[PDB]
Amino acid sequence: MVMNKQIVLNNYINGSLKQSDLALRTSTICMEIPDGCNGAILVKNLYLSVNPYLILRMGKLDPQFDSPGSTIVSYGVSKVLDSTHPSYEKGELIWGSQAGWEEYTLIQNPYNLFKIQDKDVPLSYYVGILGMPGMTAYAGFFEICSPKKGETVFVTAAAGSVGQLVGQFAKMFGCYVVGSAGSKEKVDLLKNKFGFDDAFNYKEESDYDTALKRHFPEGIDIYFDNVGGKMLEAVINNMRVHGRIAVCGMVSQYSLKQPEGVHNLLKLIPKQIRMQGFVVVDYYHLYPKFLEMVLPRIKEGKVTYVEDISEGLESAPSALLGVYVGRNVGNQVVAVSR
Amino acid sequence: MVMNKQIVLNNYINGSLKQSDLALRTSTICMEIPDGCNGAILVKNLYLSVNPYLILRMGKLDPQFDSPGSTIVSYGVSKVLDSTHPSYEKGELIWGSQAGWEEYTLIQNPYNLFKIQDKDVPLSYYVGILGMPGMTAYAGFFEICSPKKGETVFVTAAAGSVGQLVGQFAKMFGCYVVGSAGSKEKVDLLKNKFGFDDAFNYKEESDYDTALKRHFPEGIDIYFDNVGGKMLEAVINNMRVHGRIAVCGMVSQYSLKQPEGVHNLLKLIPKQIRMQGFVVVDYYHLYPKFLEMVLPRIKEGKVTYVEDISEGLESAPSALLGVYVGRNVGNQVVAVSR
Repeated sequence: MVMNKQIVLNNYINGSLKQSDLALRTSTICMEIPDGCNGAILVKNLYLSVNPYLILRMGKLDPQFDSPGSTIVSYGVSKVLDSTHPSYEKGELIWGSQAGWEEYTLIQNPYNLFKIQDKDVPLSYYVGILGMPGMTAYAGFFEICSPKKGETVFVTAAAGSVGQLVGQFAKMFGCYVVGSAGSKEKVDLLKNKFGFDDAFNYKEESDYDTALKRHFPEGIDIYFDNVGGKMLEAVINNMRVHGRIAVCGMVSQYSLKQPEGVHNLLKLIPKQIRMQGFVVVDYYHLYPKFLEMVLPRIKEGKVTYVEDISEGLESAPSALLGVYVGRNVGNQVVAVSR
Repeated sequence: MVMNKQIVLNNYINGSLKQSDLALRTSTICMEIPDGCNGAILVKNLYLSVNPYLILRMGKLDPQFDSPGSTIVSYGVSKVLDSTHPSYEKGELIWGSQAGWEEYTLIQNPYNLFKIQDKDVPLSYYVGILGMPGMTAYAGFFEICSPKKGETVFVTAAAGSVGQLVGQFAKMFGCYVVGSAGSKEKVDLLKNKFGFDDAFNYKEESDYDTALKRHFPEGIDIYFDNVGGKMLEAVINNMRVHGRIAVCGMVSQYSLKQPEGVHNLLKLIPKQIRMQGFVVVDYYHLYPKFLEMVLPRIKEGKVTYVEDISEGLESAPSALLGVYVGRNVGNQVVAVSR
């Protein structure tokens, strides 16, 4: 009864991303739920997330796998238009992992949806800090890395949707932190905006190992991995005993086949390194204690966050190549309406 | 006052082990402790352990590092001859990580020594099951891997000093287990002697990935890593979600420089793999609950174990190349006296 513009994929992304791999279509959708369909909500999407984890969802690996004609689904903000789930009614705002890259989405069995409880916060922050990215940074740091007071912490891609929060949580926790991003603009931004104890550009130093003792003569305890590759090789060579590595992303391998090899895995034994891959969805029962912790540190100016707004559905393809090659800054968020 | 024959190293072992790297010397030692030396024991060694972890101690890496003229020290059985530590007196037997590759060792500050409590068990088993190897297999399985009832378990080098126990503990725990060794004799031995649900030879199959779904069509949950290398690459490709990898050794890299690379580290995120390196010394406060668990399962024939005795101090160099190239079977133990 109303037209719905979807954004679909066109092939598994092994490497060399092309904008032709995203087919923008126009479909129909009824503005209310069909008969015999209880426990479902029809929503109008608003803001969608564009974080590196979606490129991993296109891997062509074994479960939860996204990838070509199927419609793209990820996190987003959506207004309930009609509902057969008594937890929701018209006009209510929510955010969850069931938002399609479309104007109107029919969610047939919502599970991890969280109520907006809107207050005065910008609505895009339930896609950034108050959504999956902030929940990812929180879960990856305190739950995985078991941080102790006054330990060395290091964050890759600290300009991304997750890293800019890992460093802020870690210094406010009470730890030495260093960040790494891929542009002069980001480095001093990461230095001036977030209070990072230090930062640098990883392609300025053509030798990762030399640059990591330049900032960590005492070794490193905690590593939040968003890049992987041979940067992960350099970290292991500098880890203190009983160090821990929370692996959230491996962006260096999204670009090309035959990913870079890691050869110093032997070091995991003599310095007893714990390395754990993780995804945010397994740590959603801790979102309450996450939010009430972030609640005060917002309006006192204690923490901050920034985005890269790209209004409209059509752009999303151009905004996805922005995070794929690293041209984006902060959090890539696309607006479909309002 | 009595001659003491030491065995020392000659160079860091990056690769290509040569027996010339072990210099057999003859030194002197007083048969009693010198004056002004409280809290020390002088011991006569008996049986020494020769497990793959000692080759790692020769790495040339950063702490606890063994390596060339310095005398080799590892686990062993020793009789207290004289003592200034009131916890020990003459004639008492113990075992710990402070046994030198010599006939008589002067231990100046014993810490992790454990009393023999001898009973009737063979004295070599406080170097095998009742010593570091059994404590390593126990700590690496139940503490690191958090095994649940009826999960898929896989053990590399299941003929080694540790793997032959990991599989026995795991099936008696209540789990499906598969082993991997490097000789026809070992495979059927591993099959007939230990009740392994299956086993194979890793160099019989010239493609590790193909052989691992041949035995695990359901995936793998737990991997006890004693080899590393590209066998670890194949395991990660077959791990179930939330799988865990306890890394005890990486023997494939002891042989050659430029160790084999692991490229599928990306898989750690979508299936949430926990990989942890570990050493036994950090889990010695659980040796009591280890021993009282093994206590019954010994003389009922429920568990077994085998060695590769090589009597005398002089051999130890020839016995060390046996585990370096894999020619040994079971547990390599050298006897220096009795």
